[PDB]
Amino acid sequence: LPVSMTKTSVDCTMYICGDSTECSNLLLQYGSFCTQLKRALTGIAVEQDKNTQEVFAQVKQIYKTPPIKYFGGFNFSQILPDPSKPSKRSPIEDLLFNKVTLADAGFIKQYGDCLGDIAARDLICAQKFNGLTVLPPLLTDEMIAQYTSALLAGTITSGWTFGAGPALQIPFPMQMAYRFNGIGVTQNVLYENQKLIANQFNSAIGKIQDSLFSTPSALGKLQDVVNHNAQALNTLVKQLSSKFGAISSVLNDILSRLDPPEAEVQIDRLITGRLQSLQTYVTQQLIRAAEIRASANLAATKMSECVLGQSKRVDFCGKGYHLMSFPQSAPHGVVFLH
Amino acid sequence: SKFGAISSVLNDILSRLDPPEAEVQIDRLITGRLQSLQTYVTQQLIRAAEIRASANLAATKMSECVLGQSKRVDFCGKGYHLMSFPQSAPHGVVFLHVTYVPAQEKNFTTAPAICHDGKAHFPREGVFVSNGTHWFVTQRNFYEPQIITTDNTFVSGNCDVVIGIVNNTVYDPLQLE
Amino acid sequence: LPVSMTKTSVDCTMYICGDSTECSNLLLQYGSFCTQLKRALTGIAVEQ
Amino acid sequence: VLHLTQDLFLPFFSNVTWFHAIDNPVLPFNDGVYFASTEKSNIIRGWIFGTTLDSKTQSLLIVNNATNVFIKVCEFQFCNDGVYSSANNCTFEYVSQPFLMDLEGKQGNFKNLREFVFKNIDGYFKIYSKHTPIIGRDFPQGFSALEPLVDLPIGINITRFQTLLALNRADYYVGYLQPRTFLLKYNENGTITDAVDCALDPLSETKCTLKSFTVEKGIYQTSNFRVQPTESIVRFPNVTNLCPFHEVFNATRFASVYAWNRTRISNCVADYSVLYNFAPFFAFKCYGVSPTKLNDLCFTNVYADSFVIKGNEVSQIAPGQTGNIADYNYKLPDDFTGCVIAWNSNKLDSKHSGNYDYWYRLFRKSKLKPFERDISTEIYQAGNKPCKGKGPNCYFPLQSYGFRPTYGVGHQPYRVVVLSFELLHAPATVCGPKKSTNLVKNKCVNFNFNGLTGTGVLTKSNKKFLPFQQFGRDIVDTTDAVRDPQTLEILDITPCSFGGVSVITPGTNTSNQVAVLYQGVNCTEVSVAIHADQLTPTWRVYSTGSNVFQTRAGCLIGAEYVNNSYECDIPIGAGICASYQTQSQSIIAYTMSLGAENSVAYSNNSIAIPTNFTISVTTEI
Amino acid sequence: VKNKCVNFNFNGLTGTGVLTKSNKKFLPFQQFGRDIVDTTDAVRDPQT
Ligand SMILES: *[C@@H]1O[C@H](CO)[C@@H](O[C@@H]2O[C@H](CO)[C@@H](O)[C@H](O)[C@@H]2O)[C@H](O)[C@H]1NC(C)=O
Ligand SMILES: *[C@@H]1O[C@H](CO)[C@@H](O[C@@H]2O[C@H](CO)[C@@H](O)[C@H](O)[C@@H]2O)[C@H](O)[C@H]1NC(C)=O
Ligand SMILES: *[C@@H]1O[C@H](CO)[C@@H](O[C@@H]2O[C@H](CO)[C@@H](O)[C@H](O)[C@@H]2O)[C@H](O)[C@H]1NC(C)=O
Ligand SMILES: *[C@@H]1O[C@H](CO)[C@@H](O[C@@H]2O[C@H](CO)[C@@H](O)[C@H](O)[C@@H]2O)[C@H](O)[C@H]1NC(C)=O
Ligand SMILES: *[C@@H]1O[C@H](CO)[C@@H](O[C@@H]2O[C@H](CO)[C@@H](O)[C@H](O)[C@@H]2O)[C@H](O)[C@H]1NC(C)=O
Ligand SMILES: *[C@@H]1O[C@H](CO)[C@@H](O[C@@H]2O[C@H](CO)[C@@H](O)[C@H](O)[C@@H]2O)[C@H](O)[C@H]1NC(C)=O
Ligand SMILES: *[C@@H]1O[C@H](CO)[C@@H](O)[C@H](O)[C@H]1NC(C)=O
Ligand SMILES: *[C@@H]1O[C@H](CO)[C@@H](O)[C@H](O)[C@H]1NC(C)=O
Ligand SMILES: *[C@@H]1O[C@H](CO)[C@@H](O)[C@H](O)[C@H]1NC(C)=O
Ligand SMILES: *[C@@H]1O[C@H](CO)[C@@H](O)[C@H](O)[C@H]1NC(C)=O
Ligand SMILES: *[C@@H]1O[C@H](CO)[C@@H](O)[C@H](O)[C@H]1NC(C)=O
Ligand SMILES: *[C@@H]1O[C@H](CO)[C@@H](O)[C@H](O)[C@H]1NC(C)=O
Ligand SMILES: *[C@@H]1O[C@H](CO)[C@@H](O)[C@H](O)[C@H]1NC(C)=O
Ligand SMILES: *[C@@H]1O[C@H](CO)[C@@H](O)[C@H](O)[C@H]1NC(C)=O
Ligand SMILES: *[C@@H]1O[C@H](CO)[C@@H](O)[C@H](O)[C@H]1NC(C)=O
Ligand SMILES: *[C@@H]1O[C@H](CO)[C@@H](O)[C@H](O)[C@H]1NC(C)=O
Ligand SMILES: *[C@@H]1O[C@H](CO)[C@@H](O)[C@H](O)[C@H]1NC(C)=O
Repeated sequence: LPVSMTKTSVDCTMYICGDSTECSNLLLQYGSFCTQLKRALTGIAVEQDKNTQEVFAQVKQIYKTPPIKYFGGFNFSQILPDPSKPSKRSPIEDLLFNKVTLADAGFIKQYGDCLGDIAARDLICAQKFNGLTVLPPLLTDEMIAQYTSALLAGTITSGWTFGAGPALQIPFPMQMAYRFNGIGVTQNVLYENQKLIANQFNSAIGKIQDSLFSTPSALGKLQDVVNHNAQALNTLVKQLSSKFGAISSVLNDILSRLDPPEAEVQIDRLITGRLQSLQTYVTQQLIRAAEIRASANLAATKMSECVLGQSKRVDFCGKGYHLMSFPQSAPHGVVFLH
Repeated sequence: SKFGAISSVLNDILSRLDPPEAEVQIDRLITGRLQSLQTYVTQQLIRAAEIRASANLAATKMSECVLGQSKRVDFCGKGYHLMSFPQSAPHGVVFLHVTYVPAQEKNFTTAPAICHDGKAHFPREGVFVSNGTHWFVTQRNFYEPQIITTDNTFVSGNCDVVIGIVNNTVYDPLQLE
Repeated sequence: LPVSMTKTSVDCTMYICGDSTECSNLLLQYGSFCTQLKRALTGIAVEQ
Repeated sequence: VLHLTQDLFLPFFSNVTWFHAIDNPVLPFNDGVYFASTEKSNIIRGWIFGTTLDSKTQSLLIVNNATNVFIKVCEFQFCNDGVYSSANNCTFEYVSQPFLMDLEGKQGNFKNLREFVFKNIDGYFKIYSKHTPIIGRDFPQGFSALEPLVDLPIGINITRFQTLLALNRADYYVGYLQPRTFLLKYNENGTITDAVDCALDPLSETKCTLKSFTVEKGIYQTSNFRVQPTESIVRFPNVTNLCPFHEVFNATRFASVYAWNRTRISNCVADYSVLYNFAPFFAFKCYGVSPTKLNDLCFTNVYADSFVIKGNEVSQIAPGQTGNIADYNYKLPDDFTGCVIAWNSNKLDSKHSGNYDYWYRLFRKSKLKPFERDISTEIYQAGNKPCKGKGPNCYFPLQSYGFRPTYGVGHQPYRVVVLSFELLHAPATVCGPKKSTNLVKNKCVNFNFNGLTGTGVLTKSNKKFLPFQQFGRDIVDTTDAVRDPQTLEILDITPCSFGGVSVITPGTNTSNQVAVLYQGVNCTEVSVAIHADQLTPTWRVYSTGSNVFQTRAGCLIGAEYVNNSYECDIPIGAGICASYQTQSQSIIAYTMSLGAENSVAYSNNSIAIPTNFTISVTTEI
Repeated sequence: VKNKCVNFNFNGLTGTGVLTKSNKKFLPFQQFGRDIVDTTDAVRDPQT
């Protein structure tokens, strides 16, 4: 489930009129058309941060797994954080990060190597040339992993009690017995085939890692979100090389190639093109942000129900009689293991 | 806003320019105000969709939290939901979720089952818990120890497959009478 | 409960410039304004 | 109301020069002057304006006296002490009520402070004033508005400024205005209670984007920061051969319009000052370019079409026109980018007994396509006769432009020469006389590489330009690399520094301190730009060494990094939050604590069961 | 005429609406009126 999108903070002044005073004066004649755009994108960014907060920040106390790890037979090393890794992330959580490629990290401070780009500069340098920047998320993808680790260590050491109040420790065999009792099967079944069910759980966990290793793309939803964002940004940059029926598409060209009395006609055309192009980007970003907010509210509800307890609604927390759920952090989203 | 016109007042550019030429400026004002009223309408549509999502959420929250008890965790407030009371607020609704939250707990002990005579005994509804020397059955969300009887537990097993099974004596109200 | 809407694939080229070469030439000066529209409508159809 | 204005205002906490008296320096005047004085009764009468203050340019004079004012515009000669000795060509006399008001409460301690503001926008001399009975002793800061007195259109040139004195048997407060954006707080009764600048302090720039005099706790995005370039490099090609415009303006037989001679001007330096000396022009109508802005452009090729035509036909030649010449003789294309030149020559296309050397075409089978010659002598058909001869219904196509020294101007030989440019993306073979300055790399500079104007940073590259390659670009078609015309080397181009400034402030009712966040830019770059004073931000927030913090979201100036962990208060970005905390108070940035560090006591057989309960009532809106 | 919908041409300021007495505190140099969204509000009577 996608949880957030790329946070953009476009500037009308530089995007429409790159370092130009005459064009800025002409744009001032359109009223507060671009204060609206800046406000809308600021609201979108704040809403994405709130979406991440809703989805992951569900536990106040950050829990930790016990120093030893023997949960009655259930093998959780595949989703618990790995101390050896510097990033402290799960093995299944690394594949999601290695299978999604972000065009712009945002937290790069890339300025200083557009000169050092040597070859033809890329999308990011090209966007920076026309005032088109991307903000970084408030929550790093290193403490989102900490939120996920706390959530997963609270559901395997305390059951669902940590989702209501104080985290009450409960052995994992008895937690499984309770989850079984919650779907209409008596507890004795689990205690009579605990070894078999532990083997089944371990096999199921083991065969979900290869299913993401070898598949072309199962994260195609998150990659679709990222591609839509980068492609909207690209189709918004590419509108700055369009004449819009003007003499030339370069402000620094038509400014030095015409006197101010006549250059106003062409600058007006370029402004009325770039404003209508930046109002398409803002509108599609608002619509996509509403869609992403719906998906993130769905993800937050799914976390609060599937993860912090047992859900009696059929086909909500996976197919079958739901028992438990594990969250995993993915680029701009979350992954549930039902 | 002039929108690149002579003046931003229609009653001014109409009384200052003849109809053949004032059309050029009035067209500019129209194409500015129409694009300004199509931004307002579009953003109002988006905000109305968002408000509809929030209001559908509120209606579902009312129908579940208010008109019943919700087994969904963290939907009707934090904790085990008990009730919810609605209150009307300007352009919205306010919910007063009454929830049951546990309190002071103690380490006791637990076993998956109790093996009295070759047979594993499991709690009908609750946890096998131990003060430390005397095994007790109790609920899950509240401590209420009870003597382990054949009514509290149901029996099925052979006392060789349950891992963590403890040795204790269950009671029957039948042999005495 | 509504489940889907009508799937449309409106084409800018013929809608805006019916079988016209000069009009298409002028429309090419607006950049990728209509590739966006076709993509949005295709996304809507796939989403339905 | 919280109305926001952009006009000439005296900057807040600016420099005002305080004088004394006991000779009378002539202060410069520009963008207006703010004047203030604190006096007992009267020692300052008025002011003098104008340029060079002599009997060669006009000047102003605004001396007050006991009853009236004496405003005028004139060309006074001098006084060197009756304040003038000349009123020769002098009009615009004006008289009204006096500017000076003085009142005393039976005592001289009421030293009223008189404040004045003058400016000369589009003439229309504006004067503002306000007499505050203060306590002018120390020029207080208590806000004080200014009411206009008179607005009179002198419409002259003012650069210098002076003042007059009085007699007898600590004043002169002068400040200079600047174009600034102000946010003014209006009282209910219509006065102005408070005003805040919008280019002074980070808090001020925020208080004037939230158009409010109170900024609630949080982080607010105000503007962006750019590094204005230090130097301007213009790198034109390695050619010094002056163009043959001489030999296109020094010719003797500019051909007739039916055969428009077309020369080609390439591989040359085009200084159009030689175009401006061989011809006392009558029509320099340029269409694609401004004639003033012609020495700073580079053209791939230049065509000089030369032909002598009659007077009305000069007005004829233009993009999209009509007539016997514009249709059958010479048709300038509609999207023309160039200039037309027409000057009078009845000395070379004239003689006694007359001349008829020139020619033109009134008879063509169709219109002439743009830039097409049609030299041919075919008799125009009439009726249906294939006739080959002259006479009725049988007409020769081209008739004469017989030129003589005596007709009206509407019928005289103007030697029209039109210049056609190709101002597109291609190697430039013709450039203006602009000199080729040096090259500086690794520094924000405005570049004019072969007519490609822009801004950015340049450096060495390892690109593999093919020998024919000249420009560079990227996947979104933005110019990336330019081959140096005089070094044949490859230089990449960077944005200036473009980023975004966000101001992190607590509530204004708590503190006036702020933190500044420059988005996604290394803080060494913003530090060197600040020390070079080349940053667009004119609000310079302090940098004490403990207020710099390279965040993954940019760098933070004005907040110190604490190594503790607290709940997030103001979200900055990338796991860093800022808050107002005691030391005795300052703004600190920290890494957000996700919650209490808790460890569960999971075991094989240990269980925690609640022995009690609580009932909590939460709220949802 | 006050308290009646009338077309006014106050000193070249054309418009339509209803006029009446005020208790505004126009400074002597003040001539026009407006509000927070820049719409002409009160006009000082040129002959009263
Ligand atoms: C839990 O599951 C782990 C799977 O990651 C097991 O780790 C394995 O370790 C062996 C080497 O001993 C590797 O060859 C193998 O690829 C895997 O990494 C781990 O042993 C297992 N532990 C228990 C108690 O079941
Ligand atoms: C086990 O639970 C018992 C509750 O029945 C506690 O035993 C009590 O002991 C007193 C005497 O000390 C008896 O009089 C009483 O009837 C009861 O049996 C006992 O405290 C508890 N064990 C621990 C370790 O808490
Ligand atoms: C619970 O009680 C059983 C009998 O009441 C025990 O079974 C015994 O097991 C021992 C070996 O451990 C045998 O030697 C003996 O004959 C009898 O079968 C059982 O072990 C005991 N379990 C625990 C955990 O105490
Ligand atoms: C706006 O102007 C009003 C008219 O003068 C002021 O009301 C007056 O207030 C004084 C006291 O200051 C009274 O004595 C007088 O009768 C009248 O009510 C009003 O205060 C003023 N508002 C301001 C200055 O904010
Ligand atoms: C247009 O007229 C120009 C000036 O007479 C010609 O330029 C010169 O022509 C002479 C020959 O008359 C050359 O010797 C000299 O090098 C220079 O080119 C130009 O040729 C002429 N063009 C046409 C198309 O007639
Ligand atoms: C469960 O928790 C209750 C409050 O959360 C306890 O009630 C308290 O009782 C004391 C008096 O003993 C009051 O002073 C206090 O205000 C509160 O009402 C209750 O005793 C407690 N029960 C157990 C068994 O711990
Ligand atoms: C149970 O005992 C462990 C061991 O010290 C302790 O850490 C934990 O807090 C205890 N839990 C209780 C008393 O609820
Ligand atoms: C005003 O001038 C003084 C004297 O040079 C200087 O110290 C002060 O910094 C100036 N004011 C400002 C705001 O720079
Ligand atoms: C002051 O100036 C006015 C200007 O007309 C003049 O009439 C008057 O005589 C002067 N002197 C005094 C004392 O008013
Ligand atoms: C006024 O200006 C004219 C301009 O030609 C000049 O001839 C004349 O001498 C001037 N009058 C003076 C200086 O009194
Ligand atoms: C005004 O005077 C200044 C200073 O001599 C000069 O540079 C400027 O060109 C003048 N402008 C006009 C319009 O006279
Ligand atoms: C033509 O050339 C001669 C060369 O001596 C020069 O004197 C004359 O001024 C030139 N005239 C024009 C119109 O270029
Ligand atoms: C530029 O011209 C100078 C002078 O002839 C020459 O020394 C230099 O090599 C030239 N450089 C290039 C790149 O043409
Ligand atoms: C940005 O970070 C630091 C601080 O300036 C320095 O290493 C260099 O300027 C940049 N480094 C990289 C890897 O971009
Ligand atoms: C305290 O902060 C400094 C930097 O300000 C950091 O190097 C150090 O590791 C911190 N100490 C602790 C215990 O966090
Ligand atoms: C739980 O049991 C396993 C296997 O019997 C053992 O390795 C582990 O140490 C035990 N842990 C506790 C807390 O009793
Ligand atoms: C308007 O003019 C008349 C005629 O002089 C006069 O009686 C009246 O007082 C004037 N009113 C104003 C407001 O000037």
